[PDB]
Amino acid sequence: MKTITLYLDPASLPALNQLMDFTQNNEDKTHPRIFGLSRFKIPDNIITQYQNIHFVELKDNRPTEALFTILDQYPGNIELNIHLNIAHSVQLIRPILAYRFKHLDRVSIQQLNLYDDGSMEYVDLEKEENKDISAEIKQAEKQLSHYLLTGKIKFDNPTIARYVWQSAFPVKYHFLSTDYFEKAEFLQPLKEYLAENYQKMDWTAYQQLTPEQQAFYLTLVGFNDEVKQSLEVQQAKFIFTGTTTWEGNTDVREYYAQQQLNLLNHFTQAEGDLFIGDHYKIYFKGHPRGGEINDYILNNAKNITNIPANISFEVLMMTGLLPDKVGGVASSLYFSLPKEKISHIIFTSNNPYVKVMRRLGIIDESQVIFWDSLKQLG
Ligand SMILES: CC(=O)N[C@@H]1[C@@H](O)[C@@H](F)[C@@](OP(=O)(O)OC[C@H]2O[C@@H](n3ccc(N)nc3=O)[C@H](O)[C@@H]2O)(C(=O)O)O[C@H]1[C@H](O)[C@H](O)CO
Repeated sequence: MKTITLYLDPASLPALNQLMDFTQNNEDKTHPRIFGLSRFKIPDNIITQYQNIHFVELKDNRPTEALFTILDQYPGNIELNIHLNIAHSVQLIRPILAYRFKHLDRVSIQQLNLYDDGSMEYVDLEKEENKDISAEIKQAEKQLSHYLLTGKIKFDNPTIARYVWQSAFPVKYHFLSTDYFEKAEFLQPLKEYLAENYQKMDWTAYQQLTPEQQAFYLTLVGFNDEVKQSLEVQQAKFIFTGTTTWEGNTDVREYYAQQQLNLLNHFTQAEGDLFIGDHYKIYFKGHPRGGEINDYILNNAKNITNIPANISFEVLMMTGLLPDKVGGVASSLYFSLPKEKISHIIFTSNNPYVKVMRRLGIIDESQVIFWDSLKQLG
């Protein structure tokens, strides 16, 4: 009798897509919505415009028990419209399925919309190169049935399991690279299975919105006039892109900071192996979770312009503000960049990430550079 919409993501790229869906549907002010986005905070003056709007924390890649308190407020027949991170889909839906068990008479799942975490899904798929993919799919379907019927998780192939939701629900997949599913010949049985249930992430969606909706969207993603003006400068531009480590430990985080600064110097100094030229204006776009690694760059480099780390690179493409050249450590941002704009991509210290980028033609056949092979300058 009533639809409720849920938006869930611990990372960056699925949340960016989901905030576009919310913008497209923003005229309806009373439609029930539940936001679980770890990296995005919806501004207060947008929140006040809406009724039946809710928020939930994620812990260990799943909504917390606070979800159940929200759902208890809707005592009629309810249908759930769910948006999810692909790599983390099994854990993110876990508490939703548990609630459904308790209220079988009134709670149903209407549909799923799923979006890539990023490079993770592709590096993971590359590791499956030698397997019988057709057989893997049939087994994953069986094991998904057990999850839906019992509530217990056990998959022989956690990677392939991410792609079999259509056997239970109406679904739509949104991929960072549809080309990968064409070019990886071993994956043909998966492409065939998915049929009409997938599309590429649509980076032209912003252009189709009204002026009012475009402003609404830029507010959601943290884009502001000051950043816009810094990129409208009349000079050739280079953006240095940063990385992070999910290692908590001090020793590794400090090493990443040191090697990343040395890498910057190889682009910007005359004696550097990757010298771009004296005529470029230099920018820094740190990783959203770089933390102290980002601070090390700003503290120890000179003549560099910061772009706030929380702003997703892809927003620059949407707004038509891409620079001449882009360089740094391998990132998901490089998957949707025009090839003319790539300077050098460096890998961290046969490598599956290297293989993925080679298949897609993002890098060529020449020997790749790992950052521990670079001379310590100065
Ligand atoms: C293989 C693997 O594990 N890939 C994951 C990936 O699926 C995803 F979890 C993420 O993707 P990652 O490639 O870092 O980049 C994801 C998105 O973050 C924004 N971005 C990133 C870097 C930057 N300098 N400016 C930006 O704006 C862009 O919107 C981009 O599309 C992530 O944390 O979201 O982190 C990586 C790695 O764990 C990480 O790179 C550390 O090695």
